[PDB]
Amino acid sequence: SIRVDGDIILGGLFPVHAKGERGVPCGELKKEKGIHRLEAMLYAIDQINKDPDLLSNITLGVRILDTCSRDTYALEQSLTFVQALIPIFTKPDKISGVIGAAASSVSIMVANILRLFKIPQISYASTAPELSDNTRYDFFSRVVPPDSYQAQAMVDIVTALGWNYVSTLASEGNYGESGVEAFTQISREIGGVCIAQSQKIPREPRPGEFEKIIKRLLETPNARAVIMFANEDDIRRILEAAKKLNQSGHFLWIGSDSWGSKIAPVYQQEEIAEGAVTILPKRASIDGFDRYFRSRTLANNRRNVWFAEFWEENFGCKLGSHIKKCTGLERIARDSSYEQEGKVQFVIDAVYSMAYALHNMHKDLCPGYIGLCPRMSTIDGKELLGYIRAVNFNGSAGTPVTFNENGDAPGRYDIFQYQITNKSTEYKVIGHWTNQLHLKVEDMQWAHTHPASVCSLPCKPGERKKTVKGVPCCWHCERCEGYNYQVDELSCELCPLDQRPNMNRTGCQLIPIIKLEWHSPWAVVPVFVAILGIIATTFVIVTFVRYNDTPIVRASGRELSYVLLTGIFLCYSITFLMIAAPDTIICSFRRVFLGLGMCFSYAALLTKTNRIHRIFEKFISPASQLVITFSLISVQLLGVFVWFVVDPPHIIIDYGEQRTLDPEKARGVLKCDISDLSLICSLGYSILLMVTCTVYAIKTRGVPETFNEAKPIGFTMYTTCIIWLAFIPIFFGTAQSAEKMYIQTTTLTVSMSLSASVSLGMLYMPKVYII
Amino acid sequence: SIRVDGDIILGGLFPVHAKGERGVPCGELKKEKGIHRLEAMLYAIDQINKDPDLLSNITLGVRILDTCSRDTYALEQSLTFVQALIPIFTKPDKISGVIGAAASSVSIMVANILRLFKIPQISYASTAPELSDNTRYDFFSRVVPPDSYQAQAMVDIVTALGWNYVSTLASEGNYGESGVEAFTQISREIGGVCIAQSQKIPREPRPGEFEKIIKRLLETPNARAVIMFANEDDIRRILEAAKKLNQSGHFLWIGSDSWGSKIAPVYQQEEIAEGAVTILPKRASIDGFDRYFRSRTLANNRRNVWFAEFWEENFGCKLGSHIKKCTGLERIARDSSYEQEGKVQFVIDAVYSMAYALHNMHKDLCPGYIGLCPRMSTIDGKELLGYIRAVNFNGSAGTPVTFNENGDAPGRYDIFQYQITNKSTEYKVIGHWTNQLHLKVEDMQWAHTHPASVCSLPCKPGERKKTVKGVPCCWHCERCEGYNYQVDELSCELCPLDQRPNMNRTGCQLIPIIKLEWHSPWAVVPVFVAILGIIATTFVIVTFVRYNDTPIVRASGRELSYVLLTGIFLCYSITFLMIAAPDTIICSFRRVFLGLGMCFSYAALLTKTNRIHRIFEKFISPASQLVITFSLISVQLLGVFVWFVVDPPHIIIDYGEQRTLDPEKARGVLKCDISDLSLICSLGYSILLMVTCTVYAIKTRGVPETFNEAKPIGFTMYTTCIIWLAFIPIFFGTAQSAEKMYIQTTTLTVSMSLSASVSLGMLYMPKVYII
Repeated sequence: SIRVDGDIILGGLFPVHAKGERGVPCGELKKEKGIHRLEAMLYAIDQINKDPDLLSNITLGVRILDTCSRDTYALEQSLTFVQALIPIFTKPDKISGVIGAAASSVSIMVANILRLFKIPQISYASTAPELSDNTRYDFFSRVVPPDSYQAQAMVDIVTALGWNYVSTLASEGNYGESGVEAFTQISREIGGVCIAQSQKIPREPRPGEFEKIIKRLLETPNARAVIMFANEDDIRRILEAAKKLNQSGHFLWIGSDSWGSKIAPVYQQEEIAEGAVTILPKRASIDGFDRYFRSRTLANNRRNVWFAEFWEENFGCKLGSHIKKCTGLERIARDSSYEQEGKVQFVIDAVYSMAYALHNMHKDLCPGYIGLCPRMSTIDGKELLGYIRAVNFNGSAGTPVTFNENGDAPGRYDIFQYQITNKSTEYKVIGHWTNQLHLKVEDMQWAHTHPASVCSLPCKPGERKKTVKGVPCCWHCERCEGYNYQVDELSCELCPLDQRPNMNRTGCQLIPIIKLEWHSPWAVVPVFVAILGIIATTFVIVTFVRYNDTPIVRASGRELSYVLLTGIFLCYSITFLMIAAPDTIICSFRRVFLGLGMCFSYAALLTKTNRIHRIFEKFISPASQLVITFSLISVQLLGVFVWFVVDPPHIIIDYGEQRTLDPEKARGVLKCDISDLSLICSLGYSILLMVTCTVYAIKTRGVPETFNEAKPIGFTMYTTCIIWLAFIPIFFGTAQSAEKMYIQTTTLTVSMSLSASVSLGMLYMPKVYII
Repeated sequence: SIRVDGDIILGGLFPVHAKGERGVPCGELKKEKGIHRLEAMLYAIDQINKDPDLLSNITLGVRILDTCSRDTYALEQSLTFVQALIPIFTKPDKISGVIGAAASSVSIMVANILRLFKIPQISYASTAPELSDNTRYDFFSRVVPPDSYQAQAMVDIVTALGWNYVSTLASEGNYGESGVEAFTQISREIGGVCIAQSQKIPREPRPGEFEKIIKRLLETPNARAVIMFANEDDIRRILEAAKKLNQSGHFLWIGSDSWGSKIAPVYQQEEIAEGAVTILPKRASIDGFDRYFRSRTLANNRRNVWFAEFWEENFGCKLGSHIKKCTGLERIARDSSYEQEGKVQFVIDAVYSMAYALHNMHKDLCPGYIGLCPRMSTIDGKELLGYIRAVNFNGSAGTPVTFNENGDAPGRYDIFQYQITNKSTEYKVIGHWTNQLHLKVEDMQWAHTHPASVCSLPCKPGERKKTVKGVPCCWHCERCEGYNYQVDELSCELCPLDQRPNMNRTGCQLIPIIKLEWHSPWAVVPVFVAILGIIATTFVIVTFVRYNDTPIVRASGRELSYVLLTGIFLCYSITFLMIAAPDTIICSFRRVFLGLGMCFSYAALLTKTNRIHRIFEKFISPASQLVITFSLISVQLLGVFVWFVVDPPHIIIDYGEQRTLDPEKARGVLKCDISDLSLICSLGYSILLMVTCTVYAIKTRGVPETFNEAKPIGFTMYTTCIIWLAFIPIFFGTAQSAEKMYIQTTTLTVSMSLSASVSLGMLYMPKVYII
């Protein structure tokens, strides 16, 4: 032990020597982690005791103890610490603070025993995340960052690159499992870092297991980022197996606190090490400690009680091989070489933080007094912890020191990379991590531009993306072709009527509209027939007007021929008017004229038959004109006057009409959708007028002393009966998806024309060449 | 300290003295919990050291220490325990076991320090449930049951009575809160113990808060069981406030480990204490310890180092009031009184269990050797704990001692009750709890038969019970009256057709069936008319058969009167046949006869008119008979031969018919549901036969040299036309919910009868009185 005297004595623990399996500490004196830390703590104390404005007139002393890398051995030392609480007796000293427990195993139960006695310790090389809970180590603190502040950094550098799908290797131990658990715990918080697999390697791998794990990694090829937490030999063996397995250019390694910047894990694996995101703890070097340690001799340091063994093992001298007492008076380079240990910037920080806490304590309790105080003759653990956990200052290497509520210092890492460069090896810094992510993506080279490890490639408008369940990371796209529009990016809902989905990138384009018009394959026949019919009717009217006084006319034509000719003309007017496009007016007049024409014709013939029969068994010319012009015509004139068949133009626009399935093509109609029942009622009224004339022509089939006109009346009525009987089933041939406007319209117009021709051609059109 | 020497030395801790607020233990020496336990441990040790078959040749020694009811003070003693691990030096002794830490606060951190050094302790008066986890007190054990083994008992006695709804009071401390949390944790596991409220009282109640809490308990009146966890004064004040508030006979108190059997919590509250389920720890008394403690003097016990103070405070003597050296040589009853402390049966048990564990250890490691062993010269903590936690033996008062995996002894409680008995007070045992529930419900008296605290009273068939959400304890019942049947206890689904829910306890009773039958208010008219009609027709046929040769007959009747009379008879046959119940056959023949009758009549009249007209402008009698019997009758004979109107009997059973809402009453019909369109077609055919006869009667309205029969033919046809024109809207008066079988049937039968009478009464029925 090193019993330095002081007004405020604070102790320490260091890993000097090693675990002695023989029941006694086996002589090692590692002297890299043991000596370089006692000397650093004593250097820090000597510097603090020589600063006029750090602790003022107060001085410090240190009781240093030696943990032999074991826990149970450290227990007796920890007990020795608390000896002022329980015959030339020596008054024992009261410890106010312990700096030690470098190994994380010693830290745990040393923290237990010290928290049972209210002593705030500040560890320097204990990074296990399990010491970050104020329920079993409430008095613990650490200047070194915990291992759970690195995984978060990884997440950041995972996110800032763009990756959303990674693997997670994990060695068997306390380091790898805790690191991977921390990474998974931070994963769920923000998402977007979906982990595909989670492998697990044993401490002692049985022959032939590495290939199995690597092929397990080859389950999902889309996960090309491996976030490893393993040891040097594990990294080497994984990389060698990957190289042998001929699966290069497929993996993007993500380092940890164990890959660092060493060239040892890849000696022949330089080819299969391209890409590294290894995260290493920020380092530094203390010139003052070097100037102290290199200027010590065997008669300048009696404080240290293990310095003879260090003067022996550093020079081979055994005092009492070579029995050389002095040799390297300067131990810098005379014998062997000097290499300041890495974790020498965290014991000076602990000592300085304790001193700063004590100084802050002295400035508040009893200000205005130099030296020791009646309110400061016994330090309290709770107050000292409160002052420790509120320090902010710049220490060695200009690094701020601060603690959280638990007492965990913030992390400060650097990030490296590994890639070929003109057949060589080089770990350039590609950024750092000090409370945030700092990157140098311009100085990055994945020897591919920028690779990625995203689960699902971005989707494309036209095929709907659905997010899978359990992990919002792998969206599956499914095609929803059909009669439907994409309301939003994903959902493709029903596309409204009159709006037909198209073949463009996205759209619902208007359905083309069709309708029979003047020029058409099924349009020449009725217009040709109708023009020929009006030519014939004009020829007939020319014959009748060129000779009217002639007695051949006096058999008719007094008041009947005018009406009958008007009806025959209106029938051809119907023939021309049915087929025209029913935009606004064409379909309005349709029913009115359709009635009136054949009404004139058939009512005239009916009254002619009735009057010839009655005179055979009031034929005055104006009387006959009155009884013809208003017998059945007035009925339809009143029907037109109060619209029953002629509704206001429906113009039912046929967006649907025949609902064409698989709407790659469809049709729309501009028909005037007056119901077929209107055709039924008009036809029925006309046939009702026809029935009486046909019957009364049947009855007088043979009549003497009568003109030759009486028989053709019957012949025309018979022919019209036949043509209408043939017509009506063709009307009942509608309601077929084939042609709703090509069958019915041609049928009706041809029937009308043929009836007009029969009534004309066979009745009074002949026997005119004579006149 | 008491330094007894032995081969295996095991130490102890006891509550001697009390907490000294002055920074020095204030002299109390309670001597009930301090002295009676050192003497008990030393008695146990002396007995074990005098048993030839417990530890054989090995002997035991004890180092006793004094915790002054504090934790921090106990720390120095605990450190003193471990002194063989760290100038006339004395070799120190190695402790193999610690019995102590009676106070639950000392137990915690003493367990911490001892588990840091692998020493198995066995506590005896520490019941806090927080010491039952093998993650911070892995080396702890206790012979006294934990406080979490009582709540479960309560649950059992809550369940075995039948209660499913209780309140939960909880004092402010470690006892009440832990007990209530344990009760709630056991509550969710099995359910059926739904807790209504959870109150909370402060350590120092502000004036006027007790009434507030008691009225909070009066929120839900259905929760009449109060499971209390409080302190003596809290129980007293709650009961006094309840008494004052005039809310007696409404609460069923449930005690705890703090109500016991004391008469102090209810001095004037005897009236408002009726009912108690107080659970107290099973007790006992040790005669050997009494014989030891009462036989000690001031010169018989130098072992104890606090026995002078006990000889002083137990007798007032101050040595050096009254300066009396000896006084009560026997301290049993000479001065003051003796009362063995309650927790004296749990230190002897701890010592005996440790001794048994050591004995078991000596029987397995190196058997066949008497004394100490080279394999037993250093006890191991893990093995000793394994042997401690596997002991089974009968100790003092015949109580088995055994530990769980944690090291918690099973609980053994007794249960009391408190009720008036002839104006007195008495705590009879009503059962016990030793690993199960044992009750004496026959010896229970709630001074009500057996009360209950169930949330919802049991429901009743007819009104469906629905379980509320969050707690399956308070079922709400809702009435589902209507057209629905209870498939199971709760759900009342749709009751099937033809099956009408009833007013019985539960059922769906068949709907009554109705149909017009022979006797009915709307049935006398048609049968009366029809019988009178057949009487008239018989009179007429008598007239015609009594005189046939008479020339008055020779105007008709050659081949026409027979057919016409047959038709008139069949019309009245229809009149009788329509109203009969259409069970199997009645509706089958209905259409056939309905046709045939009026067919005969009207076809006969039609052929008569046609033949009289034709002879006025082939009247051979057999020729006329042939042209009448087959003119229109053969048509219906072929129609009957190939059934078109007469379908196979439908007999559509009218389960629904008019679907009567609010089915407290309804109707069912047995109608033969031949569609009305069959009536339409029969009527249409008959009218078609009628039309020609009516027209040809119209045409010959006036005919010379013809018999007087020619005009009544026309008159009857006119009257029948009128009656049918009046009839058809009455047919179109159907499809009304009022009367589907009372309107149409009477209408049809009366129309048939009137038509028959008109054709008969006005045509050939007159002009017969002459003949």
